[PDB]
Order: sequence, then structure tokens, then C-alpha cells
Amino acid sequence: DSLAPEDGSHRPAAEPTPPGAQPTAPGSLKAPDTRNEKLNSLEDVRKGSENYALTTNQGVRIADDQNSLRAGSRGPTLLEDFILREKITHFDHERIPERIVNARGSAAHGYFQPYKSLSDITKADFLSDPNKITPVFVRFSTVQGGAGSADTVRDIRGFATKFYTEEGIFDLVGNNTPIFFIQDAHKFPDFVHAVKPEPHWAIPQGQSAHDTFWDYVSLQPETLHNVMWAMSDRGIPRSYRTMEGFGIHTFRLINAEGKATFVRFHWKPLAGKASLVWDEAQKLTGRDPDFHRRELWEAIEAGDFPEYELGFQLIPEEDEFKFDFDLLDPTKLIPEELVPVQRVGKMVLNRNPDNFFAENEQAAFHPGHIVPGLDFTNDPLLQGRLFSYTDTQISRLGGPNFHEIPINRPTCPYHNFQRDGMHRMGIDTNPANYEPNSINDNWPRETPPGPKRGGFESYQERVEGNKVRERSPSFGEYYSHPRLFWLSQTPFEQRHIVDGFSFELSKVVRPYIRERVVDQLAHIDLTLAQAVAKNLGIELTDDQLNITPPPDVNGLKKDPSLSLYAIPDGDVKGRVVAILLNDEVRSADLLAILKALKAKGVHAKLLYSRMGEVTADDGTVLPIAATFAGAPSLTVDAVIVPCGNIADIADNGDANYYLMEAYKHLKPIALAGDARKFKATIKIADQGEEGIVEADSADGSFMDELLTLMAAHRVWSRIPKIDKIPA
Amino acid sequence: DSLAPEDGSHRPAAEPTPPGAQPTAPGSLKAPDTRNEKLNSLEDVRKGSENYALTTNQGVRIADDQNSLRAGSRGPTLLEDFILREKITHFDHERIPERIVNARGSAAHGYFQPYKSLSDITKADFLSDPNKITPVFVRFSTVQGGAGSADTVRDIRGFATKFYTEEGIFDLVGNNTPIFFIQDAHKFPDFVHAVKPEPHWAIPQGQSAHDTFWDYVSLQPETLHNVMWAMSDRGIPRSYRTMEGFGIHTFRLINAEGKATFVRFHWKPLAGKASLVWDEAQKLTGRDPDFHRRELWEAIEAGDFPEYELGFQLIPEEDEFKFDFDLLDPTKLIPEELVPVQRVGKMVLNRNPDNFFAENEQAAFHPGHIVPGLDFTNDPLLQGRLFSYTDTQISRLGGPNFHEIPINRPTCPYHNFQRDGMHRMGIDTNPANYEPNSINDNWPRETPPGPKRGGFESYQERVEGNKVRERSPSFGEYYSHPRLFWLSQTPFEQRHIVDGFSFELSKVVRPYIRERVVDQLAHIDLTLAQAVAKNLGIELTDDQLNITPPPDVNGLKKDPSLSLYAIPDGDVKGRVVAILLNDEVRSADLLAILKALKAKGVHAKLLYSRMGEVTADDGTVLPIAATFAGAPSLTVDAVIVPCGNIADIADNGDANYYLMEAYKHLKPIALAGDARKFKATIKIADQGEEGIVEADSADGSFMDELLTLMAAHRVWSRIPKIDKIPA
Ligand code: HEM
Ligand code: HEM
Repeated sequence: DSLAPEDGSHRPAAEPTPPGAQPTAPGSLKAPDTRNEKLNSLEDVRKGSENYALTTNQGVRIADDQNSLRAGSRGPTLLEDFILREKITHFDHERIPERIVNARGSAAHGYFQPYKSLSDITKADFLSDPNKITPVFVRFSTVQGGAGSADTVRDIRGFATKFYTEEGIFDLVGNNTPIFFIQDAHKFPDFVHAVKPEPHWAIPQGQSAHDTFWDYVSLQPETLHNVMWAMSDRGIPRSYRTMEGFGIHTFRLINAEGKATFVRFHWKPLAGKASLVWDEAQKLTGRDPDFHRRELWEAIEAGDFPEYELGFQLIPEEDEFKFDFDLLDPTKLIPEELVPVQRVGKMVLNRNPDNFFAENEQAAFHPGHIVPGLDFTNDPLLQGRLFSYTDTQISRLGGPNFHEIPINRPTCPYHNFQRDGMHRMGIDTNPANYEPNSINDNWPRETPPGPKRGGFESYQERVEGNKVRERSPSFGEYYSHPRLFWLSQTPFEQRHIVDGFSFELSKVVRPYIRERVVDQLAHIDLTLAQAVAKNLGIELTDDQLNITPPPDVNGLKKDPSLSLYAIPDGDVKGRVVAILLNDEVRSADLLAILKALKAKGVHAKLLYSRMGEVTADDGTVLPIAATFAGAPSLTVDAVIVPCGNIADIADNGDANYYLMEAYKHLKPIALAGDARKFKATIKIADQGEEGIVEADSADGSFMDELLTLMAAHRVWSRIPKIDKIPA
Repeated sequence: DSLAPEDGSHRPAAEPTPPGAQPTAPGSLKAPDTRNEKLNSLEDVRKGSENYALTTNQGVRIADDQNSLRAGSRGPTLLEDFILREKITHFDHERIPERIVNARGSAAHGYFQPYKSLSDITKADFLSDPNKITPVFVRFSTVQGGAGSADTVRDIRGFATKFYTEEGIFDLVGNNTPIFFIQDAHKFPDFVHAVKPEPHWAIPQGQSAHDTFWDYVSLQPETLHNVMWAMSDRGIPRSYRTMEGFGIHTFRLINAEGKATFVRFHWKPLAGKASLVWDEAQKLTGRDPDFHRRELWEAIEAGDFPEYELGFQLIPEEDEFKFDFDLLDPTKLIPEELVPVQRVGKMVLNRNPDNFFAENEQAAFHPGHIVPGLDFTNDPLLQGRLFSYTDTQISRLGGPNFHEIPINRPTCPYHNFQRDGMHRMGIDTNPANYEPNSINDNWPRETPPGPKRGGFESYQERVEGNKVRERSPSFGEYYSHPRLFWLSQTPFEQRHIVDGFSFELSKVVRPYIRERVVDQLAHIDLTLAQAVAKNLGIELTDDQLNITPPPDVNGLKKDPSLSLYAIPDGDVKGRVVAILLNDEVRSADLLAILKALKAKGVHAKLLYSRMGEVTADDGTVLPIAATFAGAPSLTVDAVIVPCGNIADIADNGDANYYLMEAYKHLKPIALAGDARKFKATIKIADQGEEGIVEADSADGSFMDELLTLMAAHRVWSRIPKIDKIPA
């Protein structure tokens, strides 16, 4: 109809722009030049739209897409309207089953590149040449909730990477915590059923705060390690860009000589580690249930590409038994103070998808998708995972040919004797559909193992024992890793952990379940146990108070790599600041604030009590991003209030509340000139306090103080001060 | 094995208990004695568990459900472990596609009963006899969000009722608003795509506040009437028990003599009409995203059974064209001032399901599922709905035998010649699978239509016109029902409407879309348009200021039944009060509180700053239901603060914040004795204020005041005092 506005304002600029600045859009419309080989091979299935006639699926042009065919304009719909019928039919079949676990996820395209050849330890082609680029597709996710639940729940996050190598798809399907809850895959369905919504009423969504989770945990102490991690701030990351990633299981690297090495896979966030605080995370599920999805997407459109360093913990075959814990036990971490992570390569995520359904929702990852140069181990959880995935994927995607869906295909077409199945797209021409054959001179052919481009051979690990359904006795230790984790956290991290356990156990209706969790916490650490106990109105028995603590892990009293914050790794590029305007902002302060933010790659959003524009003292017209209520403090990393007619907003409940919520959630607050009248709102002494930047104006110094606070992410020293303000 | 606790406290009592008193459970365990013919017929597929051996699906007992089968305790898992493969396999295939629309739903069982015989106007058997009951199954839902999305979003609600009649299943598939957004089923996929998450990034969930939605609305003014309903407090109901239900389309009633009467179906909630306020509802999507689901379930476990009265708007065939709107247009409502709702029967929901998946998720409703005595009309939206539902259910549920899933089966066996299909449960013995046949003497047989127990015969409506894809010109009016809706709302409802539009349009990135919506509102009502425009920083043009308002609807200047609150209809039974404990509560006050609350059937939740128990002044041990933060004021209808050691909670940040949030949300607050000191927290004058009950102690008058206030639902007169309080 030519409904677009005459001005071109409906379509974003195909260049990197700041979050909130332009309508977001499909990846290849937004960043047409961001390319790689996999992204280039997808061009054959991308479809355009502009300037085409509207058609049926069979190519017939549609004249009237507003009406059904009927006998009279007020008469009955006629069965012969095939156009109406195809439209409703497709719509009626849009949905597919969501993943059993990790149904909520957000994904992006990018590339990986190794720093140096790793040929001495692995013949994996993607690790052999630093001038070589392997396209990747990453999907991050939550675990428990549906595809439509909230992003910022407390939970473990999945972190799956598909590597389209030259010798096959390698999928590195890991999580954001280095261990899992259970030891043997046989218990996956019991554990997952316990954390998922309870069967009689399907409640609660996206939460482990319910009886069944804690019943299970209280009966299966192998779970306490990963439960500590989830109860901590690790359970509620600030963003997918600011969390670690782990393969979890011990795998094998295999070189050209046949030497096998043990490896654990790590991803280090180049943006540093950072998480929200519980009240903030919970509230954020209400105000913006898509916060992680949006943030990841907008980060990529702004050019703040999520960057991660692939790292390896390497353990020679001869040191297999040299630890306190079993290397093949997935509830056990390998302390970096014992086995350091070696830097291997870098992954950059620089393009969003075009169609979430087509690329994200249909993407299929599998930990069994390994390439020559890698191999498994006998880890019993990994071993049972090797059976799931493909199984579930055919159910979910419609057939065994789901490897032909565009996102899932290798960069080089495969050749084998597999035929038919639902929705077969390739048309095979080989005369032979079996091997060995003589009618196609045996093609395609087997390829011996070799140093490069050889066929897949499993490592000839020795196998010895009886056929038994038995847990290895070396896996029977459950409290020493949870304790190592506990001792490595800072004091404010310990309290957050205490509050995580306290909050969750309080949603457990059956009191005895709470008491049993407390009993288990008393086997990890007495100080942890007493503080949780106290929050539940429980007193430990004398016996509980004398439980002897678990042994150290290989003599360690702590390991600082396990804390999010003990060792500062801050980075503010990509963070965002809220700027509370008034109806006559001193433009001098605004100019100084925005330019300083911009120099460090920090984003800003101009907020007011209404939408539209406000005009600064010199006549500068300032466009408003969102209102105070519309873009709450939960969504920003810090707040700045410029001088101006402060009386315009000083009595605005939403304005004041904005600073109270941000102060409560430990965020840096900066007040310029008369904005300092808000100090009374958050009870700040005349003197001032650490975490509150204030001055007569927003000069250079003022912005450097604010940015330094931003580099340390939150104002932990404010904790005792927040207790009292009602917010 | 002894896992249950000694006391037997792991399992709920099988009697009506207030919310949070005991753990919730499967309805047949919770209320074994609640029966009806449908509930009893589910007995063939209901399964027990206590005292049974754990077995495979093939009946083989399992000895070890903790371990996979491997070669040596630390070796690899063996392919021959069929116990493990079955377990993992069934889990891998758990999920089914969720509903295309209305995926988020909460359901229950109950019964319906007519007040009197309706045999002069219909031959439908379920309306023929006041002493004959019909089992029902009801599913309430949101529209936009997925199965794991939140309950208290802003959206339309679906209200589907499955009547298991003696002459077949009748499904009355309605919503909580009398009209739908569009006129022709052809546009359904267009309208649902625009409101659903945006295709590139799949954001946002369960919210219409995004560009594609408002883009569609601004170009399709036929959507404005249901947009008005959605933006008012109808869009955020307090409970599924506190909303209206409507079939929306005009349908037909056909009596035994063949006379047709046009009819619109209504449900009246006997718990009255009530809704949340936006800030509360959005915040509630974070604190408790399963709030409506939970409240329904717990109301039924408490004995507070959701009850609705079925009502009919009856219009004789000769009055088809007597309104100034088309009777067959589903964007138009029939004002109760023109055609009254006649009482027809009562529906009571008295039993929760046993398994949400098996009975809620697999339930299938179809507006095409009518019985003799009822028939359709040419409503173009209704007509195209008959091309859908069956279709989607076969892909969703797995095949054409979805009528054989327990929850969907009619009470009496069905008989026909249809055979085979995936998962066929019935085993047919008819020698003939076709008709006419002579080998089974033509059984089963066709039955002629008649007054009772006859075959279905469509009403013989005259059809006249050419085959056209054309909108009836009589449907071409879009502004007068919107305006009639607007003028019938109270002043505080109109402010709420203004704010919904202001809020939503502010999340619309492209400003011209905001401007187009405003221009459409200026065709409905200038005052409304002006208020929205001013919140968006927009100026109405001179042209926009001179648009003549649309015509009245058949001389009406308003219709009070369109308002939630203009006519008082308050019912407190089943509501819930928060009681903020301290560590030395005046048992005298608590006693008075609970006895008065009990007499009106209002529940209570005892809150404290920690979990466990507190002891009152007389030694009564009071167990704590939840903390102040853990069960926020959002979740209750009113707040009571009893005397006791007030100093224990006087400086409690969460306790003070509880009252500020409640106050802001217009909830009734009661303060006894020293609890009156919290009056400063919410800045209330020394004298007093309408909406705050205060006294030396909690007494007879104290509770009456409080209960009278709760019967009015919210304190609307407090609206002007809340926007300064930063809450
Ligand atoms: C170390 C332990 C595990 C980790 C790190 C892990 C990680 C993941 C991740 C990240 C995903 C989502 C991938 C995506 O975004 O599509 C996922 C999905 C899945 N996981 Fe695993 N998981 C683990 C254990 C298991 C086990 C023991 C089983 C069962 C034997 C299992 C079965 C599944 C299934 C069936 C899916 C759905 C896949 C699909 O539909 O494509 N997981 N897992
Ligand atoms: C008056 C307008 C409409 C109303 C009141 C309405 C109501 C409903 C309700 C309440 C449900 C959920 C049923 C449940 O709880 O299982 C539903 C589902 C559905 N609706 Fe309608 N709807 C309307 C228009 C339409 C139209 C025009 C179409 C397509 C032509 C349509 C297609 C569907 C489909 C495909 C489902 C999913 C059913 C299933 O998977 O079992 N609806 N509708």
C-alpha cells in the first residue's frame, strides 16, 4: 500500500549503532558485510521480500489477503478458498516441541581462531593453524524453564558452541559452571524432573525454589557442589558476555603419533566476570523477561562483540590418579591452582541471526559430535549423554534428516549410504546405496586414520572389569569441593550464597526437607550452616556443630579463580548508564557525561517522566529514550543525574525510586550540582560516601570517578547500608 | 524405604485447607470424594504408585535405578543396558508442540447445571433439565506467551469450557472480553504474528508493547475496540475467578420445532469482577510468574470453588438487522442496555487434575464442537475458525486419534466407520468399515433429527450472493464501540486506560507508529487522545482537534456493565490478607483478626523477617508462611499489622517496604496499637485517611472497617496520593 513513512525512518542504518538507537533487525540486513564461510553458504536459503508480489506457497499471486471467499459478503465461507486454507494450515503447524532441557536460549554467529598450532598434542584440524578461521554458531541458555520463560532466573546456564571445521562439525556443549549436579546419566531424568515444574500443577517456572528439587538434593549429596555454584551469584549472571564457560567432562586430545592427553575445556569471558544480585535478578524477570536475549543482540549490533578465550586444562595420561578426586567424576572440578588453564584461541560473536526460528530454535548440538584429534573418556555422565541428543533431536525437528536444516549442515557436504527418511532434501545419484559395492567402484570410500584428513579411530583405551551396574567407589566423596568453593568466595559472596539457600529453602513447604538440607550444609561448612539455619529459625544440634569438616582438596585452603570477584577483571566497554534528565538540563554537564561514556565504549540512555523531547539550557533538543518506569534501574549498570532544573523531577516518585532501587542494588550513582538534593532520598551523609560520586559539576574528574566505580561493577562496601532503606 | 519422615508430614491432608497450609497435590488424592461421571470414567487410566515395584514399561522389575551398566565400575557404558536406554529414550521424547496461541493455560474439572429447562428455545440436551448435571473441564489462558511465560502479563484471556453432554461434547471456546481484535479469519495469522515476539530476535514475550503490534493496530482500525479492552484493567485480571467470559460470536439456538434464535454466550463470575493495577501485574510476573495458576489451584483446594453463571443474550431472527452495527461482526459487542443477559445455569469448578500434562496440556477444544440444538452463524471470524483447531491438534497431539486421549473422550462411546491412524486405542470388531453395508445390517446407523436424541441437522439458512472475497460494508465502522467502552469506564479506569496506551506506545521504537496510534485515538475520544499524546510528548494538530466524535451506539451514552467497578459487585470469600508478625504478638489482636477473617471466608498468611516460628505473648507458637520479601504484598489483597513488640519490625526495611508497595497499589492496610507508627512510612496524616484502618487494638469495628474496604477491592480515592511515594 506504501505504508512506510516518507522519510526512511522505519528502517535502521546498516552500521553499528548503540542499544535503543534504532529498530533492531535481522543480522544480514543490519551488518551485510559481516561474513564468514558458513554465513556465506547460508545465502542460498535466505529469502528477500522487498518488491516481490505476495504469493501462495506454490507461487500463485494473491489479490486479496484481507478476506475469505464466501457466498455473499455476509455469507458462509466456502470450502474452495484454497488461499485461506493454506494460510491457516501453515499457521496451525508453526510450533515444534521445545528442547526437553535448555528450551530458553539466545544465539549468534561468529568465528574462532587458534593462537598457535596445537599439532604436538592434537591432530584436530581446527587447532592446527592460527591463520585459519573456523566459523562458529553459539547458543547460550537457561536449563529448567520453557522457551517462553525469563532470562534472569537463578539457574545454571548452558553454553554450546558449534565449530564448522574442515574435518567435520565439532560441538562443544558445556555450561557456565565447571561441574554438573549428578554423576551418572542414568539419573538425568530423576534430577531434571525434580528441578522442573511439579507434575500435578506445572509450577514453578524457571525456579529450583520448590520441594522436589530440595528433596532430591537432600537425598543425593553428589549434587551439593553444583548447588553451591547455583546458589551463589554465579546463578544469576549480568549477561552471557560476562560468565565463564566449561566443557565439564574430561575429554581426550589425540595427536598424529597416537599419544592421548586428558583435557578439560574452558571459555574465559574477555569482558570479565559479573553477576546481578538476587532481588535485582528476580525483579528483572518481571520488568524485562528478555533481558539476556536483548543485551546479547544489542551488544552485537553496537559492535561490542562477545569475546571469549578457549583454554585447556591438560593432564598427562600418567597423572590420571594423582588427585584427591576422580578425574572422570563430573561433580568434581580441577582447581586451576593445581592444573592451570592454557590459552588456546579466541572466539568472537559478530553477527546475529536473521530468523530466530530458522537458526536458533532449529539448531542442534551434540557432545558426541567430535572430530579426529578428540576423543571421549569413561566419565559416566558424558557416556550416557552420548545416547541422548540425536534421539531427542529427531523427535523435536521432525526427522533423521535434521542435519540438512541449513544451520546444522557441515561446510563441506557429506557423502555416505544413508537414504530416505522424512524430508530428504539431497537427491542421491550414486548407483550404490550400500557398501561394499562394485557398481560405483566402492565410492564413497573409507579413509584410514592419519595425521591430517584421516578417518576417525577411537583411542584404544584398555577396558577391564565385569559387566556391572556400579558406581566407582572413587566417586563417593561429596563435601570437599563444595567446601573449597565456599572458602574461595569473598565475604559478600558468602553472604549472597547464604541468602540464596535461605530464600530457596523458605519456598520449600515441607519443613523436614529444609532441615535435611541444613544437615547437609553442616557437612560442608559450619559457618555456612549456622547462617542458613538462623534464617530458617533452626538451631543446629550439638552433633551437627561437631561434624568434622571435609578434607582440603589436594591441600588447598582456597582457589581464587573460583570467585567471580576476588581478583578484579572488570571491563566497562558495553555497559550502559541511565541519565535522569530534567526539563532544563545544563548541557555542559550532559556534553561532558556523554563524551566520557562514549570514549570508553559505555552506552547511555536518556530518561524522563514522559516521552518526546526536552530542551537543554542552550536550546539543545534532547530526545528521550524511555521513561523512569519504562526503563528501570535494573536494566542499567549505573545512574547519573545531571544538574538542571532539578525541581522538575525532585518530587517525582519514579525519579526518586529509581535512585533508591539502584542504591539498593549496589550500583554506582553520580550526582551533579543541584542533583545532590537526591542525597536525602538515599540517606547519604553531607560528607558523602564511597560509591556516590558528587560534585558541583560533571567535569572530567567526576566522570573518571564514576567510570572507576563502573570498573569494579558494584559497590560491595554499601551492603550494610542497604539493609535499612525500604526499596 | 524410610525416606518419608516419621510423623507423616510429607503428605497433605485430604480435606479443604487454606492456601499454603499443606503441600498441594493431585486432585484425586486431595479430594478423593469429589466425583462426577467424567472424573469417574478417567479411572481406567489413573495410576497409583505406593507399594508397587519400580518397573520398565514392559513390566520388568528394576534392581538398580542409580547406575548405568558398564564394563568395570570405572569403565565404559554398554549398549546392552536397555533399562538405561528406555529411561533416557522416554525423557528425550517428553515435549510436544505447545498451542499456536493460548499456550499458557491453567485448568480444572467441575460441573454445570441449568436453572430451568430451555426447551422452548433450544433442544440441546444439556440445557433441558434442571436436575441433570453435565461434567465440565475448563482451561483459562493468556494468548501471546509460550507455555512457560508469566500469568499476570497484559493480554486477553481465553476461557474454554468442555461440556461432556449426553448427546456429545460441546466446547464453548471464548475469551474474557466480548469482542475480538479482527473481523475475518483470513487475518488471524497476520494479527498473531504482529502481537507475538518479533521474528528476527524473538522478543518480546507475553507483551503487546512493541512496534509490530502497534504497527498492525494503526493500519487496521478494526482492532481498536479489543485494544481498548486490553489496555484497560480488563487486560490484567486479579484472578481467573474474577473475570467475565464471553463466546464473542453470535451463534444459534434451535428448538424442537426448528425455530432459530440468535444468541451470544456470557459467563458471570460469582466472585465478582476484579483486576490488578499495571505496576503490580508487571512486577508480579517477576515475583511469581505462576500466580494465576497457583491461585486457581489453591482456591479449589481451599473449597473456594470458582463459580460462574452462564447467561444468554437472545435476539429473535426478525431483529437481525435492528442494531446500528452488524450482529455478525465480532469486533462489535451487544450492549446489555439493549439486550439483557438472561440467567441460564451455574458452573462450579471443584477439582484440580491429577497430572497437568496428561489432562491440561493434552486437552483439545474446538468451537466447531457443537451439539443438536445449537448451530453457527455467518460471522466470518467464527466461520474461518472451523478450518482450524482439529488440524493443529493432530500435529500437536500426534495423530487423528486425539479424541481417544482420556481427557478428550466423550462420556458415551462413539461409533462410526473411521479406522486406523497413529496410536489407535479402540479395537473395532464391526465386520463392516463402510456404509451402507449389508454385512453388519448397516450398523452403526444414521438417526433422523428430532426433538431429543436426533441426528445433527444444520439450520436451513438462505444463502444468496456471488462468490466473493469481500468485507461486508456494514462491518466498516471502527470507532463507536471503542468510544462507548471509554465513556462507560470510571474516571480511575480511564486514567488506567490512558496509562496502558502511554506505557505501551513508549516501548515503540519508531515514533511515527506512536503518532499514527494517537491519530486513531483522536477518532475515538479527544480527551483520551490528548492524555496519551501529552504522555508521549506529542501535540495534536488543529485537524486532529476538530475530528467529530463517532456516533453513539443506538443512542447510548454509556453502559455501566462494561466497567469493572462502576457497579459494586465485591466478594471477599477466597481473598487473602498478609499479617506482618513481630516476635511478641498480641494474641488478643491475632484472635480478633483471624476470627473475623474466618467468618467472611478470607484467608491469611503469617509473615516474618525469617522462617520458622515466632511465639505470641500467650505462648501460642505461630509458624511462618514466608518472609516479607519471599511473599510480597503483590500476592495479597490487603495488609494487617497487629500490636506486639513493634520495635522488632519497626526498622525492618522489607517490612516498611511491604506497606509502601501495598499502599501504592491501592490496597487496604490495617494498623493496630503500636503498629500505627508505620503510618510515617507511607506518610499518612495524624487524623487518618480513607483506606487505612487504625485503632488502639484489633477489634470488631477494626475488622468490619477492613472487611468493608476489601469488599470494595481497592482504595481508588488514594490515587492522587501515590505518585510522590517512591515505591
Ligand atoms: C555435563 C553435563 C551436561 C551438560 C554440560 C549439558 C549441556 C547441555 C546444553 C548446553 C544443552 C542445550 C544446547 C542448545 O542450546 O541447543 C543441552 C541440551 C540437552 N541435553 Fe545436555 N547437558 C549435560 C547433561 C545431559 C545428560 C546427562 C543428558 C541425558 C542423557 C542430556 C540430555 C540433553 C538433551 C536431550 C538436550 C536437548 C537437545 C536438543 O533438543 O537438541 N544432557 N545440554
Ligand atoms: C472469537 C475469536 C477467538 C476466540 C475467542 C478464540 C479462543 C481460543 C482459545 C480460548 C483457545 C485456547 C483453547 C485451550 O485452552 O486449549 C484457542 C486456541 C486456538 N485458536 Fe482460537 N480463538 C479465536 C479466533 C481464532 C481464529 C480466527 C483462529 C484461526 C482461524 C484460531 C485458531 C486457534 C488455534 C489453532 C488454537 C490452538 C488449539 C489447539 O492447539 O488445541 N482462533 N482459541
